[PDB]
Amino acid sequence: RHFDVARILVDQAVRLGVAEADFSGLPAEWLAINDYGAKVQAHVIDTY
Amino acid sequence: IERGKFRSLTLVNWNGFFARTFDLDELVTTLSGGNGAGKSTTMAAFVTA
Amino acid sequence: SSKSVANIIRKTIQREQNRIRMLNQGLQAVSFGQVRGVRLNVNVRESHAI
Ligand SMILES: Nc1ncnc2c1ncn2[C@@H]1O[C@H](COP(=O)(O)OP(=O)(O)OP(=O)(O)O)[C@@H](O)[C@H]1O
Ligand SMILES: [Mg+2]
Repeated sequence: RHFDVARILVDQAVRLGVAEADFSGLPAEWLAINDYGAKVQAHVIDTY
Repeated sequence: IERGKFRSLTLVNWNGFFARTFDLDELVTTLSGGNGAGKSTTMAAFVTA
Repeated sequence: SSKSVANIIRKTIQREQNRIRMLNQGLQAVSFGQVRGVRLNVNVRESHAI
């Protein structure tokens, strides 16, 4: 079920403000969010 | 052997994209978003490049 | 005859402009993507007004 959760969570998270680092020109890293090899690429959401 | 691969796609100062890099997958990359999200714009980026 | 023609065209254009402009208010700000409203623009063409 993990995937069907991740998507939904992201859908809920991106409506809440933006990430200021996205204008810095510095790409974000692919942080692992579990075992088995799942990864996420997103800057911290700062400006609400 | 060892087919070359497109690793990344960068958009700079475009409508909705000041500076955005997508890491192209080795097999499948899937853009997803509501109407007007700007996916056709990304494929436009790829082709025009 | 030419004057009468021009007059009848002007009257018909004015009537149709009024009808369409009244009709335009029959729309209520549809929400589609980044499109927030749809409207019909009717304007007499200067190239034809001359
Ligand atoms: N040449 C242009 N001039 C003005 N606005 C544009 C132009 N091209 C795209 N847009 C706007 O940019 C936004 C993204 O358009 P685009 O077609 O890339 O979206 P999309 O998410 O890929 O679309 P869809 O999923 O419906 O195929 C929309 O508001 C569109 O109106
Ligand atoms: Mg599109």
